[PDB]
Amino acid sequence: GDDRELAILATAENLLEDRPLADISVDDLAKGAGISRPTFYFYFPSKEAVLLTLLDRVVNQADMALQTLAENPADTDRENMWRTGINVFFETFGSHKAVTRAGQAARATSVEVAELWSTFMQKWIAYTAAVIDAERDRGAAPRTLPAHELATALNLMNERTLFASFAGEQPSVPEARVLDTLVHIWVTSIYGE
Amino acid sequence: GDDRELAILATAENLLEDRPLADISVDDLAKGAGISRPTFYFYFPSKEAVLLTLLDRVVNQADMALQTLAENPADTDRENMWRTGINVFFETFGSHKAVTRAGQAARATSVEVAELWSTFMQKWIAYTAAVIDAERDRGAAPRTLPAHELATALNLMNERTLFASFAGEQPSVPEARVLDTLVHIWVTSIYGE
Ligand SMILES: CC1CCN(C(=O)NC2CCCCCC2)CC1
Ligand SMILES: CC1CCN(C(=O)NC2CCCCCC2)CC1
Repeated sequence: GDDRELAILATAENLLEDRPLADISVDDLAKGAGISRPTFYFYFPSKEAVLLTLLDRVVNQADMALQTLAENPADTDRENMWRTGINVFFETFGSHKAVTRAGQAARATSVEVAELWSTFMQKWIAYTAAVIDAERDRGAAPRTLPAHELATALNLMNERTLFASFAGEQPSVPEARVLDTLVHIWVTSIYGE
Repeated sequence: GDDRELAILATAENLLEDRPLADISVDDLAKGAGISRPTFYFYFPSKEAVLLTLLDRVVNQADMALQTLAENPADTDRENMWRTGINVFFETFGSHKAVTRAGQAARATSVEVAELWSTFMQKWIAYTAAVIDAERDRGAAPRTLPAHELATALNLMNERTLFASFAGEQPSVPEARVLDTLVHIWVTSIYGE
């Protein structure tokens, strides 16, 4: 049942490594999952809905990992604290590059994908701003920019920079340098005056 | 001649304030420019080519303004130097929000738009890295990250942050706060250790 569903999702993620969603058919997804086309339509209204589900899965996986970290602080300095946090997104999305790539593109096209992305970005920015505020309250960070505005720009930076790196865009930061690059900018901008 | 061309471009930019390129027809562009459909096809192969030209115009306008600034340094501190530079992009793209919005979306869709964007981003990143290197050479900035990598991430930040603000995305930095926010992050990340 949800085995067929998981087979459909696994096929879609596998096929998206080779080509865009536009060049993948329902017949392609049905074939890979070992089901018929009408049986596919039982589980999903469209190939677009398959992608929405795959992205939902990835975004929630990142979110849950961040929640785990938030409840279980590593015992480090401020630089390492932010690095471990950014690393949740680097590893999670980085482990699902085809879904990430297809899901970012689908924002143009799909109100549900746009809203999914928007919902979680708002949550991650709010969490970021809450940590910056805590750092200021404890006297570890100076009161410079509005924390929510700073958080917004830094999150958008990470979105654009991580995804360009993963896609091998020209220009992009090399994937093996993107974590150090982002951590530098986060730490200097959050702690600097 | 190039009056009809300019009328076509002016119509397209006007129409793009109201709706996406998908909901604009060649017949729409011909009508607004006071020409027939075949006369349109004389000047442009497609509505897509009209957008490519409008974006080319905007991107070159920004580039030329930056070149002017590069030849004519304002006499200020380092914060103001970067602010004036970022402001070229804020004002130029900000004066053409519909073209910016449509042109960013067309990257998914159009190899020529993707390459145009890529070419100029590479140029602006190289210029950014050259200024950071000059600042380090003069002893004004510390030798932290690889300057080209730092430049890349900061440029990508500006791309994503400016365009989210202009489009009124959720989330976004308010347009009236985006310049201060970006300048802060640029200055702290370039001069901070
Ligand atoms: C404590 C924070 C939470 C937010 N962080 C992020 O990297 N968020 C971004 C990840 C890139 C992909 C899009 C989402 C924004 C840093 C750690
Ligand atoms: C001396 C630098 C040159 C580059 N700068 C930029 O803002 N570039 C970005 C502008 C946003 C739109 C996309 C292009 C990247 C800062 C000033």
